[PDB]
Amino acid sequence: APSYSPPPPP
Amino acid sequence: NLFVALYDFVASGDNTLSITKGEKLRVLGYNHNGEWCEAQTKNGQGWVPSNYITPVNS
Repeated sequence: APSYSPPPPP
Repeated sequence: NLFVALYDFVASGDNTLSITKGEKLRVLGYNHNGEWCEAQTKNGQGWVPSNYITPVNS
């Protein structure tokens, strides 16, 4: 899984 | 079971998968902190934000 954060909802 | 994408998310490498609002998908698992989820659609598999999906039909 990506280590960075998922983008917040638009 | 079946989930549906609440918003559009464009794949950015690192094993991610693009998903379109309204698209249906199967959730196969989650990462350590639950923020990312392993999805499977008609386009393949990849990680998508967990808060971008909800169960199909609320």
